[PDB]
Amino acid sequence: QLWPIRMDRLEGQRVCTAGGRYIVELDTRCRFEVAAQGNFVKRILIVEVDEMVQTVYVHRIPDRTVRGRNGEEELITLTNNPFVYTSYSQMPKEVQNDYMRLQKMVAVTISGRVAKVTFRRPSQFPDAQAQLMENGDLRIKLPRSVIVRKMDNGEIFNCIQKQAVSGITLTKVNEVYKYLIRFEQCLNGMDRCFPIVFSAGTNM
Amino acid sequence: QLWPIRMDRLEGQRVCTAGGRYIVELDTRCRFEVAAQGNFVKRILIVEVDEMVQTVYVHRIPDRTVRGRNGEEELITLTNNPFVYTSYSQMPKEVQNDYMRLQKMVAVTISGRVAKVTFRRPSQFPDAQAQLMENGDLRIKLPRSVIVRKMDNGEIFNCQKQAVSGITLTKVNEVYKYLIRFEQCLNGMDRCFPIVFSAGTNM
Ligand SMILES: [Mg+2]
Ligand SMILES: [Mg+2]
Ligand SMILES: [Mg+2]
Repeated sequence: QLWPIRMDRLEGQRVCTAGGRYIVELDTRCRFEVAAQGNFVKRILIVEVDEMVQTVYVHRIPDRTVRGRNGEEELITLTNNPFVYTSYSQMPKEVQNDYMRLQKMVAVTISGRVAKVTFRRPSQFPDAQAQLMENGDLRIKLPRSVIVRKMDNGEIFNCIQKQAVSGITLTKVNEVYKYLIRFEQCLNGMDRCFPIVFSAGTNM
Repeated sequence: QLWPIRMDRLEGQRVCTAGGRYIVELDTRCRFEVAAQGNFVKRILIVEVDEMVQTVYVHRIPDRTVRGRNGEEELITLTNNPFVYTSYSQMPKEVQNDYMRLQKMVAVTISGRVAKVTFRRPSQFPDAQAQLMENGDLRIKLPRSVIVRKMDNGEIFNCQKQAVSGITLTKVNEVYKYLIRFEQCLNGMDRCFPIVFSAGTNM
């Protein structure tokens, strides 16, 4: 789902690219300080979620007023007259593009770095730990190598971009992936936890 | 539920009392070598479960031929003509009594010693580990003391015996709820235990 943006367990998280700065301020608020041509900030997107309703604040900054900032630097001061959007289609396409860049950075890149469930010594690999990331990706930490299963396209490759391999181990990744997805979706039936580290089976 | 007897994760568990020897041979088979007057074995119950069907074999051993054996000793050889029961009501009351003694020993005493879910550093006690036992009992291992919540009567006590409460009694029930909801939630697992875990934000 593209709306609202999911920021659960993603607080404190930042990313800096050539396109600007992406900051998840709270589990209910993230930010996109868009860097423009000439490295000045002309637009700041604020995305805030109250339970199930989401508000997107689009601040417009006059040119040559504020420069694109690096990661741990202070948040740029916001304007007092931002455009306000309460639903996706209300946003114009030119603003919608900047919104896509932010939610992608949060749901794909950032969520891919954050471990949600980690399983130590599965019966599938009693010699390592299997990590299911926030974006659904599976990461199996081996000595000096990582077996990666991408949630988006189902691809499988071993790493040090990297690649690749397959054969016998590729069959092995799917049950632990299924186990953990089964563990997560089942643990998604938890009452209104994550992140979790566990061991199961033997011995033990 | 008294039938069938639940023996999951209880293989290997044995108990020796004055009433006889109680042995869980497999997760689908348990055993009660009943001690008789004169410390001889006159009756052996075998309880076996195939998925959901349970068969109870009641062996009758002639008096004064075989003595009650101690723990980890060889299983007494069975007879070739045991009474066979496929349901609870089929059993006569004297066999039913011996059956109750076995299922109690397995579901209460033995199950109370086996940890099923253990949670390290819950937010309610980030300094200990909480264990949910097979019989539903909660055991919280503290430094030099154990907080016990009995599943049957809801009683709460520390550690001889001895009992406490007041402040701290409030702390035990949510973790119990947390773990029971964790257990019952993990009961929706596909066709795991036992499990040790840490959760949240101390890690
Ligand atoms: Mg370990
Ligand atoms: Mg620890
Ligand atoms: Mg501990």
